[PDB]
Amino acid sequence: MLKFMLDTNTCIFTIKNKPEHIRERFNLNTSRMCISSITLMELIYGAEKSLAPERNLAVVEGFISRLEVLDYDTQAAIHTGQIRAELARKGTPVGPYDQMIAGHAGSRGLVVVTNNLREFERIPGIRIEDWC
Amino acid sequence: MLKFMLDTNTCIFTIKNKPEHIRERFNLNTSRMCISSITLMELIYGAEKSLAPERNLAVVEGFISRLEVLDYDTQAAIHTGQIRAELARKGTPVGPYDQMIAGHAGSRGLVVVTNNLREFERIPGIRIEDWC
Amino acid sequence: MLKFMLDTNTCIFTIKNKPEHIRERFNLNTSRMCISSITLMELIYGAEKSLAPERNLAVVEGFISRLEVLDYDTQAAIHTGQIRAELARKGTPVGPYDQMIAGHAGSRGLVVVTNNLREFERIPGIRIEDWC
Amino acid sequence: MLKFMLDTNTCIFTIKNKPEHIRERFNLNTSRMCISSITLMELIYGAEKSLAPERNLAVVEGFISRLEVLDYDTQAAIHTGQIRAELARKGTPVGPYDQMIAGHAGSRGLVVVTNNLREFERIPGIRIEDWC
Amino acid sequence: MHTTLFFSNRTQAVRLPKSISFPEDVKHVEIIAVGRSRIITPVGESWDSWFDGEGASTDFMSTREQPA
Amino acid sequence: MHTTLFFSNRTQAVRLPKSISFPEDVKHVEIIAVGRSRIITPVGESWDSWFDGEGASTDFMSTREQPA
Amino acid sequence: MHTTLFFSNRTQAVRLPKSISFPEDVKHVEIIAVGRSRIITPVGESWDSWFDGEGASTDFMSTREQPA
Amino acid sequence: MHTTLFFSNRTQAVRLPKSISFPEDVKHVEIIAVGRSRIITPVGESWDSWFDGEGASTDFMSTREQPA
DNA sequence: GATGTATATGTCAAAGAGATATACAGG
DNA sequence: CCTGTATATCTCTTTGACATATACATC
Repeated sequence: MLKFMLDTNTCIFTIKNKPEHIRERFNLNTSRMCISSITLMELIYGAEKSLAPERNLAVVEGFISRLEVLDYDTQAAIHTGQIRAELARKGTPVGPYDQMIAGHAGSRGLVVVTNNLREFERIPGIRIEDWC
Repeated sequence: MLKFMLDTNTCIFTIKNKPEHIRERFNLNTSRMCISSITLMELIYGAEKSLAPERNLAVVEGFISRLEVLDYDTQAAIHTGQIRAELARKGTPVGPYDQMIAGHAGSRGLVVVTNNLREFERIPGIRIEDWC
Repeated sequence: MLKFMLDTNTCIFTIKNKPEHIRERFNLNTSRMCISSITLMELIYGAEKSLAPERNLAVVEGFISRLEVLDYDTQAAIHTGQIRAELARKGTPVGPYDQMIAGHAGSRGLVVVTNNLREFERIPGIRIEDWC
Repeated sequence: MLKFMLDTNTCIFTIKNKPEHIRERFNLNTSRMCISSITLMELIYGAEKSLAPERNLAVVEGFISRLEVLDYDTQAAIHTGQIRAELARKGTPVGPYDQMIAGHAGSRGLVVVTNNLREFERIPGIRIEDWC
Repeated sequence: MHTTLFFSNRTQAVRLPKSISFPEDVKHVEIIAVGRSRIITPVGESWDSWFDGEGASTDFMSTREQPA
Repeated sequence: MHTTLFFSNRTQAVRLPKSISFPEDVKHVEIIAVGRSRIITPVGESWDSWFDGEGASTDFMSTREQPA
Repeated sequence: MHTTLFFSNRTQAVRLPKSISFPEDVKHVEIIAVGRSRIITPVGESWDSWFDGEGASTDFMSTREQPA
Repeated sequence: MHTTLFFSNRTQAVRLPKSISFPEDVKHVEIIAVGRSRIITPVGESWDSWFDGEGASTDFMSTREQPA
């Protein structure tokens, strides 16, 4: 029972702004959301290089504590490593973390929920949705 | 009891050259060797994009088979989001894939086995070995 | 280990016409390929309603024995019932067996190898390859 | 020790009506009742395509989690495709989901419990009941 | 409320506060996961929480649309 | 599933079967009473809490990238 | 992985651990020597054996009649 | 060749034909599941069957297209 | 002494893994 | 007869599930 996979962009936006049209779904789709451990590796980096690393760390650990964090595992790697070769066959480059996100979200049948709908366009056999 | 995370560079180098000094090493250290699932994706990418995707996915797949592929888990994403930030607090550059392998070994107490030593030194708290 | 999930239509064609290029592909990707038990149902049906069912029931056993036949489990259901709602919105459904073989592959990120491209391209989050 | 495998009409009815006798029966037969995944697909479809998808998926979750979701495996395939054929010999047609249920319940000697009994009787050698 | 989990030599168990402990006509029980929760019911009553709780929607699967 | 009831020196308890156990770290849970049953959940429950808990820093990840 | 050799009436034998044990009582497998190693596989391997085989099936599934 | 599988007291084994038996009486072996295959191997030589098998294509990974 | 907490050992059975035995082929 | 084909048994040790110990901890 798992349905959505927040892109790193989404988590940043939600951490920074704490919107009200964000709080919308989180309450509805609680116990269906999660993030790739990759997205966690980005968040920790950003808190750690920030001027308030213990406040910014402290908000994150609350953020991900209310999600589930899925481990980048062997199926997620194979899948990324296939779709990464497709993007090469057709010249479309995507950043290395967001395709690892892509190759994870794909391997399990989840909808990556991002706000960068304009280059989450192309990654073969993806299922985006735009909570912003 | 695992000790050795082979990097992507060693993997690739062994796949291409199947050297003899590696082959005795691989035989002694059989039940202590792994790779990060980050590496596996690269191996997989490299075969699919190659001029023989079926031939090279098999060679990988027997190479994979004889060791353990560790999932890039949370402890791995916390430890690389910390190794990645203080890396910027000192201005030394290492690849987004190379940070993750260094960090993942770092998160579990394993020594990275690489042949790009010079690029792994500047990584805080790391252990390093060369098997080529 | 798996990548390709063989659609019914593709299997039917390979049974009736037993081509040569397919044999080549088949021999490259042995142990990469699979079918849904949805399909295995549909084959057994045809053999049984045919003339000389002993003849064909025989030939399929050799077919499916040389494949992997993947069970239509929880995640495969869930992912299929989702894709089944999205095409309800679009007003464009697909055949009910085709909707299941889709989401099965889709719940594990496999690529559907079919030959009715035009009907399967409208399935959300699909990857397609065509061998006929 | 599973003995019952409820039909989609059975499950739909229980959800919309939550009658009382049906709750006593549910409570007495617990761990002796299951559903085919094929009915799980129809159940999350109905929830998704509803005008309350997250509320409805949260009733469906409380429902599957108290009983069992038997996989529609390969032994269940043959049974469906056999009785799918012999119904063609006899010219009486039956729904695909209702016929893929039926072929699951028999393959594991189980009681179909439904409320469209006149629909199901045409199915050769299936043991049925009603609980509504 | 609030309580602890703990290990009794090899089994991970929760402690039951005295207020909401289980009555004397309840002496061993059933247990079921729904999401990150677990529900604990006495025997014969696992569906009682589900029947009493959240309902479906009114529109929910009026039709069914099985491809006739 | 089936599980058990038992006394830890005075406190009543239940043993979670291992298949539906909680992570070994997790020590604190929220017990609540529905009809004759109980529910158990880990403690970081509400998405209300986190929106009404704290705030990020002004500059936190005003940038994010590596080689796109 | 690790496993062990053993004699069953002067006949030598290997124990497949349950991790990588074979699904059915598929009773027949094809053994070979590679070097000082041994490779074991079920009997229905080669996809040519099925291509060089029976089943003209000329009437078989002129249609599939899925209920679209 | 062609051998059989069989169950002992809850353990799945293969019967090794006397021709291809393992030299020396001997101690323990390693095993790995590749595909639907099982390779068996004397301890300390698990990797041999892979070095002496087919090699990767010259084009395999000339480049390793990692970013920065 | 009601109420929680911790850990210290107990038995008990099933199961993966080993260890032998000793039946009956059927060329 | 000798491989094979089966069967039996017997050790172990692990581990999940079931029970009793109080160390005491405080308020």
